[PDB]
Amino acid sequence: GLLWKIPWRMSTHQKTRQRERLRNVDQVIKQLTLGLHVQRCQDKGLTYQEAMESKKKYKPRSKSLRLLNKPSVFPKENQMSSKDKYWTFDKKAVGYRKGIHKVPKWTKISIRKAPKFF
Amino acid sequence: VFYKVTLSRSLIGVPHTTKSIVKSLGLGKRGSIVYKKVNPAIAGSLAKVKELVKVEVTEHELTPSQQRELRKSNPGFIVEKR
Amino acid sequence: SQKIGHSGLAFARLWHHVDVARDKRTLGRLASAIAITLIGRHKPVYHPSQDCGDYVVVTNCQKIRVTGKKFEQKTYWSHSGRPGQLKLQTMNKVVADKGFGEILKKAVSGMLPKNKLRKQRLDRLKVFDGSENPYKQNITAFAHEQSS
Amino acid sequence: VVKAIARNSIGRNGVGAFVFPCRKITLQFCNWGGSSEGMRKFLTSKRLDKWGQEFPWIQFEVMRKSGHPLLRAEYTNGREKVICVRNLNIDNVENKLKLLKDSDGDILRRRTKNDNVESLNSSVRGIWSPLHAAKRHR
Amino acid sequence: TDTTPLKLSNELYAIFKIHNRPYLVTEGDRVILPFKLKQAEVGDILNMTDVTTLGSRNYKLVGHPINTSLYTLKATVVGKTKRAFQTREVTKRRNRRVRHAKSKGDLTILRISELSMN
RNA sequence: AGUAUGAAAAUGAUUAUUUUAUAAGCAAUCAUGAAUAUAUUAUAUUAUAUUAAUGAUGUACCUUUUGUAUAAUGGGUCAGC
RNA sequence: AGGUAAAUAAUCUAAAGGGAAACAGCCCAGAUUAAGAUAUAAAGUUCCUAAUAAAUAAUAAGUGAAAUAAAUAUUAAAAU
RNA sequence: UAAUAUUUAAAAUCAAAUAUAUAUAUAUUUGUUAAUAGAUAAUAUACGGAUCUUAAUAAUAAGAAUUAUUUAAUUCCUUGGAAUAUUAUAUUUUAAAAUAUAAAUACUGAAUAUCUAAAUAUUAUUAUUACUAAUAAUAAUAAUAUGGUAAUAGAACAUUUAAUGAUAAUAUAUAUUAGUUAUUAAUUAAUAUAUGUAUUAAUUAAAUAGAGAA
Ligand SMILES: [Mg+2]
Ligand SMILES: [Mg+2]
Ligand SMILES: [Mg+2]
Ligand SMILES: [Mg+2]
Ligand SMILES: [Mg+2]
Ligand SMILES: [Mg+2]
Ligand SMILES: [Mg+2]
Ligand SMILES: [Mg+2]
Ligand SMILES: [Mg+2]
Ligand SMILES: [Mg+2]
Ligand SMILES: [Mg+2]
Ligand SMILES: [Mg+2]
Ligand SMILES: [Mg+2]
Ligand SMILES: [Mg+2]
Ligand SMILES: [Mg+2]
Ligand SMILES: [Mg+2]
Ligand SMILES: [Mg+2]
Ligand SMILES: [Mg+2]
Ligand SMILES: [Mg+2]
Repeated sequence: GLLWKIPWRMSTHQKTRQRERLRNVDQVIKQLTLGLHVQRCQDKGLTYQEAMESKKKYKPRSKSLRLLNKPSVFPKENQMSSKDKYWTFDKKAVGYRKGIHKVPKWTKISIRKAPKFF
Repeated sequence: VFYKVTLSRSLIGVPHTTKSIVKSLGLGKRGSIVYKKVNPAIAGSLAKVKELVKVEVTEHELTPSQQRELRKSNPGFIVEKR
Repeated sequence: SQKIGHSGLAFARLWHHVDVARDKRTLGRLASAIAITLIGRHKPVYHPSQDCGDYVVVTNCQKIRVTGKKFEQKTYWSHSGRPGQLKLQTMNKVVADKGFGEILKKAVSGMLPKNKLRKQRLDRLKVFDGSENPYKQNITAFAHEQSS
Repeated sequence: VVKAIARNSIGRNGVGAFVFPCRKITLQFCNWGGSSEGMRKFLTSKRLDKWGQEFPWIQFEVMRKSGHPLLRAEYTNGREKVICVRNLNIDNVENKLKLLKDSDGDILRRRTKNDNVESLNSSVRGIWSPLHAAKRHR
Repeated sequence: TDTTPLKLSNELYAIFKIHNRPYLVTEGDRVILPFKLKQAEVGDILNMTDVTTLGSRNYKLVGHPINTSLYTLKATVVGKTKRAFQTREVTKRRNRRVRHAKSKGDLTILRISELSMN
């Protein structure tokens, strides 16, 4: 019909970009957590520097942040597998897999955890 | 403590809920920088749009004027009137 | 300021020489390299609105390096306007007919920018299967290089 | 033998002294004519005096003519800008005057991308040569 | 930094940067800045406090703002005039209305009066 | 279908300047040599104007459409209405 | 089925710009006007064509190099 | 270690890494085949094209432009530092060796963002000018906003007529060319043609008030 010339693989450059994006997302989360921790420290009664130093850093309480922190639910880039950085689970593909770059707004969308065996 | 939150990706193409969230966050345009007090709610909000946003924790916030001043380039000259 | 001065030497066409016997670049790479020279992209005075490229003499083109089975299998094509008159010739066949020089030339042509200047640039490139050629005298040569 | 071929020197306005580019400004107006109201006001308002005080190297003529009001300005190079200040008010007229003063007389002209400097000095370093390059080509 | 061979030469060029825009000049040149200056008026003089590189035919001093002690490079403002007026015509491909986008940007003209070693 | 006047355009011939006989496509825009013309401050290493070297960019306009370079509608050009 | 009917989101409609060779709807990004120094997005970096250097493996078919063609067969390689 | 019959797996198992008490245990995370054939139609080969797979002897020199996993020299500790190596340069010493320096921020890439100026509107601060001065006009500073069909809203200009109306052949009107003012307009200069000269400037009132689209 109408030619949408989009390849089934990604170029190395694309892959690298994807990786970078993933890393950035992780970093954002990390930063958020750090901020929360330092706020907690300040509330308790410490300085900024002191808070930064502290061995026992506080985990976040809010559900979403906690979930993000868990690597079971939301892996970090170094943890993540090759097969999940550049492919998603498609319920109706051959091999039940599909290049992430096919997913509508893949540059914004985050999607790490494919199914366990698929 | 304060978050320095930047909109690093355009809202164009992003679902309207997410757009709304971003608007609430006080982020008007791409590349726009906001300094938000750190409380859990704000953090939660940021989490939702994490893929659009670049964040970093800082000691103190900055008023827009201050930010502008910081931005300004060095005019490599000193005028003398005669 | 910088552009002001005697600019005659800049826009002088140098003759370069490449001995394909003594060059280990494979065909395509070599062609690409030559293309740049022809265009004149190597010189800082280049501007796209100007043919300012140098002359390239290729010699010993018989010893050019081609990889894989391309000598046998790589097919050059030519079509008249007339349907059914598609000529498809293998590289070896072409070589037998015209020479390795032709091969090289084709590659260079392909490389080059597709505009008026192209043909001139192509013609600047002078290729010879063996060693001997009529340009031996005019290749650029310095006085300090004369130890040999 | 050495023979001289004639030439002349080129003036560089700012290198030694600096002559001020604008020389005369003629405020032209009309008593009758609503278009010339702002100009009239300007003429009235001691602003002109102030301007004169500020910039004594440039002279202000004040003509009376029946048409629209003008600010014809005369520059060192010879050229003359002329701005018709039809229906403007005092402040706008003043702004126009300022603009006129600021400009050198030179004609307007399209600049290309990044054409900044304009010299008549031979390059300090030479023009590149293929034979005198640090790196030979191949 | 031994700055004798710059001192001794007669021809000398400088690469000063106004707002990070580099301009490469000798004495007597006219630099056309693509903006309107408010600090300087006509007839004023600017001492350049950012000069990336001073150079003779064969030697060149360099550095991120090299000391004002070493050189004297001062430009006088000659003109504040605009570059010629243009009406680029903006429109789509089956829409009769047009948006005339006018353009008459402003220029400041300098003259490099002094360019010497100190 | 009044009388004067008429350097309004389309259209024809001719002359000048310039470009053009190895080059391919809305004929423009931007870059950019060269040639010519004018200029009573070109002092010039000058400024403007004209001009299809050369390079890059560039699917006419309207209508109607989910959508038009479309091989969908409409228009030979200009002047008046 | 470039089919049809609704659901959710985006874009197009009414959106120019960069990429996808060319491209309404894809990937990024929303043109007030310039200017062009600094960050860059998606995409790329032998030449055409703006920009590249590395590391470890595998491939010898031009497979492949921006639109992956199936069962199956042959040959090899690992693991038990 | 040969032959032997399956399987193409990190679930289990092993290895490595991260988080919890911590030289261990617990929990999580990652790591398991490749070629060839099968293969195919009609204007013309069809990765967009050139073309790309490397080699001693020799290059101040090429070594994938494919596929998979990565990096921004390589290794360790926690963006940094160190070491190692490489390249380049300088100086000394006998084409080498020693010392010091630099490079390691890959780069391109939009009309994106910033910077750099300009315009407009709004919000908040000003400064100057002039007797709803709590205003207006202009200029600053900070911020936000300025794609757009159907459509809504606001503001201007050209043309012609009516009311009021100086002026003048050195004037005017129209035309051509070159200037000027952020420029559908007007104005300046030169030139040509009228004309004893504006329904002229400006404010109102109105319109047979603007045409590449029938
Ligand atoms: Mg397509
Ligand atoms: Mg349409
Ligand atoms: Mg149109
Ligand atoms: Mg189209
Ligand atoms: Mg017709
Ligand atoms: Mg349908
Ligand atoms: Mg419609
Ligand atoms: Mg578009
Ligand atoms: Mg929209
Ligand atoms: Mg916009
Ligand atoms: Mg192939
Ligand atoms: Mg294919
Ligand atoms: Mg075919
Ligand atoms: Mg390709
Ligand atoms: Mg912008
Ligand atoms: Mg608008
Ligand atoms: Mg009508
Ligand atoms: Mg008409
Ligand atoms: Mg029209």
